[PDB]
Amino acid sequence: TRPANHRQLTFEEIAKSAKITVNEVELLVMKALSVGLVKGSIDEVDKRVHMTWVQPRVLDLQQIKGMKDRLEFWCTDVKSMEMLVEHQAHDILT
Amino acid sequence: AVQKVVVHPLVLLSVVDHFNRIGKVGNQKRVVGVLLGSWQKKVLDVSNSFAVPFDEDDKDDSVWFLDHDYLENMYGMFKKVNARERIVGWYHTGPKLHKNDIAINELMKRYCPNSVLVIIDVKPKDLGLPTEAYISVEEVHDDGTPTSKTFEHVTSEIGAEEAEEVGVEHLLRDIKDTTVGTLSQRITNQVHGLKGLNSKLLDIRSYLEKVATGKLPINHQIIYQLQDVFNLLPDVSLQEFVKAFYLKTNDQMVVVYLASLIRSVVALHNLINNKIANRDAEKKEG
Amino acid sequence: YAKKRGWVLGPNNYYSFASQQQKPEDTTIPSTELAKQVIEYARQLEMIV
Repeated sequence: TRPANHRQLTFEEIAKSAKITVNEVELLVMKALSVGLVKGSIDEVDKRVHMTWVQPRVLDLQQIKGMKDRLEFWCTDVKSMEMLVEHQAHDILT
Repeated sequence: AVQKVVVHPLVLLSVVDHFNRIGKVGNQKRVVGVLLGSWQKKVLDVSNSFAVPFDEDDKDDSVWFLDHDYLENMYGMFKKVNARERIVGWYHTGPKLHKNDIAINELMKRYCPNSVLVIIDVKPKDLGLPTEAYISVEEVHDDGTPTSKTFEHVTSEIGAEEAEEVGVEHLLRDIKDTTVGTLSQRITNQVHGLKGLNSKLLDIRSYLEKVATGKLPINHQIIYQLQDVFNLLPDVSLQEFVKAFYLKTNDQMVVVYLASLIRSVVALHNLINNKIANRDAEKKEG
Repeated sequence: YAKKRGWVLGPNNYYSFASQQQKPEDTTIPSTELAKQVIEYARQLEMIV
């Protein structure tokens, strides 16, 4: 759900969404990582479970839409930022 | 696996000449010849190539002809003249490879263990690297394909040799070139690199809008695989990554600083050196 | 002091506040202009003076 902005979710949302006790979420996530559908990690001093990898899933038209939004939003930045290079050096690289 | 190949500059010209040979038709006559290479390593070497008669209609691309007789005789001549050389694959001048192109490889996989294709581009409008080659495989899918067969992209490069670098690079005198141009080839490199980035993005968005709406197959081919491309997308500006830059950038800035420091003094020597000789030769001249 | 300034004296004292930002350091903002500085560096160093 969250676009990897703060994906180091704490135990509580896991215990609520899966509605399992707090002392079992570790054993559940270690099983999921043992399977290999995710490549997160585990902290205990804060009991935050960091997320790194998610298996690629199926999506649909609207996901294609926002995806095209990211694609354009990044491509335009790439091109313009190269325009900054050429602008900064016209007769310098020959 | 072969995993890469080294093609010499002779070929990619020994194809252009033959595309020029039957190039009078103009409309369409796909040039197909024989590729010749070396059983070098996992990596493979490509040195020689030659042509062979080939035609094909417009509709129902299943009607194409490779003279096995011509192939046998002419390769007999090229073995008599070079046993060091040998057949390795084949090529075609198609700017974009055709659906028919798999039947050709599938035909001549009996001469070579795998007659690798070679796509060349007479008019590479892209200013990147043309003349890329593929090698077919089977990738039978969960869908239930009896034989999911499709070519494979294999990285390649341009071969080199002492003599051919001599003759070619003597021919490069027709145009100017800055290959020793200090800190210029790099700038050109990032330029052409970003150009390739923008081209690829414009292509993938062309495909993506087409599939998104109206008319295109919505297969699970890439649709999530390219999503995983989005998965990486490193969030540059964050907490400790700042310490990644400022703890090294100033390091290299220090070295550059010292370099400018000595460069200034070295430039300063010649001022004394010539200001001595000028006036000392002048006062003695008068 | 209660109107010109803060320190709202209700419970027997004036009362402070943070008076500080959240440390918004990008440090990649200069990632463009500094590259411009380097481009000037090799620019003048490469120019036939």
